[PDB]
Amino acid sequence: TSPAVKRLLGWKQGDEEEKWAEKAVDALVKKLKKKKGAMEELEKALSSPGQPSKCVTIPRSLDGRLQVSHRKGLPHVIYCRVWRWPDLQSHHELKPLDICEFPFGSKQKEVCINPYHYKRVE
Amino acid sequence: TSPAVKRLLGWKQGDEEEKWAEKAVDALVKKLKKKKGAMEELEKALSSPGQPSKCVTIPRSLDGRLQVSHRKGLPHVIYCRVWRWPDLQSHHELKPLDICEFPFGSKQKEVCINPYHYKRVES
DNA sequence: ATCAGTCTAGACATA
DNA sequence: GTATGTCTAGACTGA
Ligand SMILES: [Zn+2]
Ligand SMILES: [Zn+2]
Repeated sequence: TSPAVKRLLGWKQGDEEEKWAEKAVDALVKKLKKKKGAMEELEKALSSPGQPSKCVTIPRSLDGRLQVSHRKGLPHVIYCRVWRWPDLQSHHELKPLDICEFPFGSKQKEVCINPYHYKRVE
Repeated sequence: TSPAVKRLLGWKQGDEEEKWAEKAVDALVKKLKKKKGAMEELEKALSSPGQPSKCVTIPRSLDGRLQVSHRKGLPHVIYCRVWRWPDLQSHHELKPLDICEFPFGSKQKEVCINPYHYKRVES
């Protein structure tokens, strides 16, 4: 991405979904800042994709959903759309990697939203 | 006044407050249908100001506030703004009538929202 | 501090 | 039917 192009893109407006994504990430960071080293870890997974990373997790809701700026979704599905598959459609398209200790189906107190602890399939 | 004048007014758009009030009324009416005859009573009070009326009440929140369509206010003040003094500013301007058994300050289970169970005072 | 505002988990309701 | 949305009391975050 080009210097002149980058500048013009600075003024570009975002689709409602791009703006909603900003809130969803902004919400997640708020959660992670409280825990020690969660941010650095989440940053690790996204920056170095090949190298394995430990889970980054948020508390699970009773039905498992998360609400961000009036919209309800599943945590792994939401954050996987942001960083890996923008067209991801449902939790059925996702399955966990064995590395993950807190997958969505886990039904544990916590749910991992590390996008690289899940694998997209049909 | 003229019937045409009313019809032209029917097409009037309403400011955000006028629309918010409609939502606030819808919220209460949704609550009151659950209770027996409360609707019939609330109309009695609004229809006959002279004739005294029994309390009409809604559940009390912990901080006492009520939220409607993202806006928080006190229940007696909200509904008093709708039907008696639209310029009411805070609960300091309101005091309860002796008739009311569920006034705002009472810290009871239910809160009377009957506008004719309160009196306005300059403060 | 009372006061006011924002955010969302849970409850409820419709599709 | 479960999936998807609506609404707000409570939590929380600042004067
Ligand atoms: Zn994980
Ligand atoms: Zn009363």
